Amino acid sequence: ALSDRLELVSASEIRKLFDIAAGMKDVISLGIGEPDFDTPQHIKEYAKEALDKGLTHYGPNIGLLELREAIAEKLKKQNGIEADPKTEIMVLLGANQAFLMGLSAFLKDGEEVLIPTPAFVSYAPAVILAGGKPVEVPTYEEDEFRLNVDELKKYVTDKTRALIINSPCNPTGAVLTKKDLEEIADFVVEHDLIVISDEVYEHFIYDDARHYSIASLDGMFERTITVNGFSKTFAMTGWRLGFVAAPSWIIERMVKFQMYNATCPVTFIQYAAAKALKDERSWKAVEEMRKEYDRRRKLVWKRLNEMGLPTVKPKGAFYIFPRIRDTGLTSKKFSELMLKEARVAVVPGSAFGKAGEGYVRISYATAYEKLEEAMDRMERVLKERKLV
Amino acid sequence: ALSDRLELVSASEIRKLFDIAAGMKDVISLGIGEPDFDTPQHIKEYAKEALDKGLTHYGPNIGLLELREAIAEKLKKQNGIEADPKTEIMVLLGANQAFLMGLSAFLKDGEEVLIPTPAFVSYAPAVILAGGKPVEVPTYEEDEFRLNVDELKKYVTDKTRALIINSPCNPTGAVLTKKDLEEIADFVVEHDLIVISDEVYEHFIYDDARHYSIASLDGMFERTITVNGFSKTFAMTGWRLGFVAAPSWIIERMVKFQMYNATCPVTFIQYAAAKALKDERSWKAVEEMRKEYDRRRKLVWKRLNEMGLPTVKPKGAFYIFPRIRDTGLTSKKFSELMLKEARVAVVPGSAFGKAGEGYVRISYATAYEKLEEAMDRMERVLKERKLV
Ligand SMILES: *Cc1c(COP(=O)(O)O)cnc(C)c1O
Ligand SMILES: *Cc1c(COP(=O)(O)O)cnc(C)c1O
Repeated sequence: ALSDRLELVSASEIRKLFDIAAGMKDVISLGIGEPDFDTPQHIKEYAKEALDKGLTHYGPNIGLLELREAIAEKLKKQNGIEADPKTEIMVLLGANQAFLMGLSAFLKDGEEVLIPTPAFVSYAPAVILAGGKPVEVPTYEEDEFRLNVDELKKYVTDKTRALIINSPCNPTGAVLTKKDLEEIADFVVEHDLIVISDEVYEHFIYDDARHYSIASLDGMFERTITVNGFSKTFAMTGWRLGFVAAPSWIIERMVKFQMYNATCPVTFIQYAAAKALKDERSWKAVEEMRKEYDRRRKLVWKRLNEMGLPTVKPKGAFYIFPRIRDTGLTSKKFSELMLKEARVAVVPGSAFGKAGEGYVRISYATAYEKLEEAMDRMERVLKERKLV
Repeated sequence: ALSDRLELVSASEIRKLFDIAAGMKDVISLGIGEPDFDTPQHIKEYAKEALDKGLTHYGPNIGLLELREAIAEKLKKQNGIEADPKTEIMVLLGANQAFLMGLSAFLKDGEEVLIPTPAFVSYAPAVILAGGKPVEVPTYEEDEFRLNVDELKKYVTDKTRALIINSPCNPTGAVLTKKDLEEIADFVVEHDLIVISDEVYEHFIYDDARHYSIASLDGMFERTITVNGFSKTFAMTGWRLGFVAAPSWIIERMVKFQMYNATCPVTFIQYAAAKALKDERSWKAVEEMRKEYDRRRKLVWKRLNEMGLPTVKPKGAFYIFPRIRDTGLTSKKFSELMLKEARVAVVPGSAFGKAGEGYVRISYATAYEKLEEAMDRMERVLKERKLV
């Protein structure tokens, strides 16, 4: 029963870190997994307008047609994904819902789900809740944390049914290249898996990174659940609005699940988001947020490497995953040390899976000036403790 | 696995009825399961205010503390329920989430959940999805559809772990009296069950009906999940905001579930509801809505009985459950006939359980004028077809 599955999901480390940052005040948090920016004013105005229009009643379980149609245009133009808004696109209460509900559309007892790690915290638990078995597949610092298909091959079994990829990746900042995805696509077809692609950080890419969607590749739409949303893109985490594009058989099953879950997303919020997707100011806003993230990104990368922590320059999202294993401490000891002595909160890498151990996640979705001081604080402690 | 449980849930009849009203245009729908009223303007203004204050980021999985504190006050004053906002109250994306997540905090494999019927459509599927077995407990029109402990005693087994109660009841409009609840409480305690009390229609009570909460009864809070929300009370169905009050051990397991589900409710929306609870204009609006519902309620009750369909006078919610079995037609055939010839949509009682067969649900959450016309159309065909 779900209760048994829930008991199997272990308590969150990020959770434990919050409650420990609570009794402290002088702490600069680098463990924040959301934009520090507020929602663009024009999006707020569209929401107000929707309220004035009285869009306060139930909407379809699949979401507002107008939004689904707006999503179809976005998926096609930006991601090369051709999806029917009437049957293949579903709006959700945040993209987070897509994992539990998407997996529940097909996952059977004991079936395995490959999860490249370090990975987003919701993956493994969603697999366990759906009735499956999470199988962590390590990604390496040497590959700039880009999933290597040769690693995937070590973990496949007759029970493997799905694969969850996340690019740009939380917590590494790794961006899968077109060829990475092409090889991954072949592997998925070879073992007849369903692949869930988490693309919420798509617009926050840097250097020569470019966002490709696996579902756009030849023969992939039939076996891919593309997950995305407005939380990171438009700084709308508190608005709880995400979506998926998948074959209609999967969509039908997710809407049925929704009928006995959250029912439907917020009506006036969907209206705001549909209008936002067609508003030029939305793209201007995203671009300026991307530019600021990039500025902070270069700061933390330089600082971390120069203070003595070998750190891969992330090409996407707003996280950096410095190596702390050489200090001789575990990811937890490191975080515990930084919090009490540097008054800086960083998430231990182990919270993102076994392969995360030896690292720590730092989010640069915080004021540049706070980042500057957080870096100085960490470096001082590293120097005083002779850890570097 | 969840996918297996999902396949066990049948396709919704209400769903089948919408798509069949779609290709038709002269139809008055009496199948509306939500308020026809708009959300009170001042609540809309509070939401707009929250947007201006930038309450657009993630909030706690359990919900904003300010809203939980406002709900604690509401539960104490209005329901006589003493609950700690910090650990015993959780905000959700609609009250609908409470059933799947609430049952998942404890229900084991094959464990039974007594469900009084005619019942709300989300009850049995939530039990199935949680991993248990739904056991229908009929309620009778001669009892004004008030749940009878005589019936519960016949359906309990050693496998029974929970009981779901709904007063005011959707679809019957029945309201459990204080003594009913006291007797139900005894039964729940005797069989060591957890009772989930769905009180979303609490404020729409009529005649001498008074709303009591089972969790307020002696020693009941420890084994009760009180489910409520803002969807019906304030006309906020499209806002997706409900809540539960329960023992902290249940609440803890529910927030953990949420972490891998919707994460947290809409931030600025929770701010709006917290303000609304303390605003006299909100309660003034509830009173006006209840007054209008009552006016419509008396019309439909009188019209239904006089046209030849024996109908129990509902004391709560905004639904009326006429008996149609005397016409010789099944609930589905009666709904088919009314849609085809009267151009009036009513939902077959069978969609709410076996005990619902022989009845039909009519919602009076629609304009008085539309109700008058629908009654006229229905009576015309009942007479034309010699069904009365
Ligand atoms: C933030 C995030 C999501 C989804 O967030 P929602 O707020 O639920 O839309 C999904 N995946 C990753 C890796 C994220 O960081
Ligand atoms: C409308 C309703 C609910 C909950 O609705 P939400 O919109 O999810 O808050 C719960 N129970 C019954 C019987 C209802 O009619």
